[PDB]
Amino acid sequence: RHFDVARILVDQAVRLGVAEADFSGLPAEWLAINDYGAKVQAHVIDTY
Amino acid sequence: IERGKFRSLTLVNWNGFFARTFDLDELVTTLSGGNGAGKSTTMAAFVTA
Amino acid sequence: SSKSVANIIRKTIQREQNRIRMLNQGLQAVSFGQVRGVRLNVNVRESHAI
Ligand SMILES: Nc1ncnc2c1ncn2[C@@H]1O[C@H](COP(=O)(O)OP(=O)(O)OP(=O)(O)O)[C@@H](O)[C@H]1O
Ligand SMILES: [Mg+2]
Repeated sequence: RHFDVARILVDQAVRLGVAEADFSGLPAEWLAINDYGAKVQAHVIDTY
Repeated sequence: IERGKFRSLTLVNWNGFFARTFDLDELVTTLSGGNGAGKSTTMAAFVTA
Repeated sequence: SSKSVANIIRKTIQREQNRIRMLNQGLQAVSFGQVRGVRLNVNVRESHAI
């Protein structure tokens, strides 16, 4: 079920403000969010 | 052997994209978003490049 | 005859402009993507007004 959760969570998270680092020109890293090899690429959401 | 691969796609100062890099997958990359999200714009980026 | 023609065209254009402009208010700000409203623009063409 993990995937069907991740998507939904992201859908809920991106409506809440933006990430200021996205204008810095510095790409974000692919942080692992579990075992088995799942990864996420997103800057911290700062400006609400 | 060892087919070359497109690793990344960068958009700079475009409508909705000041500076955005997508890491192209080795097999499948899937853009997803509501109407007007700007996916056709990304494929436009790829082709025009 | 030419004057009468021009007059009848002007009257018909004015009537149709009024009808369409009244009709335009029959729309209520549809929400589609980044499109927030749809409207019909009717304007007499200067190239034809001359
Ligand atoms: N040449 C242009 N001039 C003005 N606005 C544009 C132009 N091209 C795209 N847009 C706007 O940019 C936004 C993204 O358009 P685009 O077609 O890339 O979206 P999309 O998410 O890929 O679309 P869809 O999923 O419906 O195929 C929309 O508001 C569109 O109106
Ligand atoms: Mg599109």
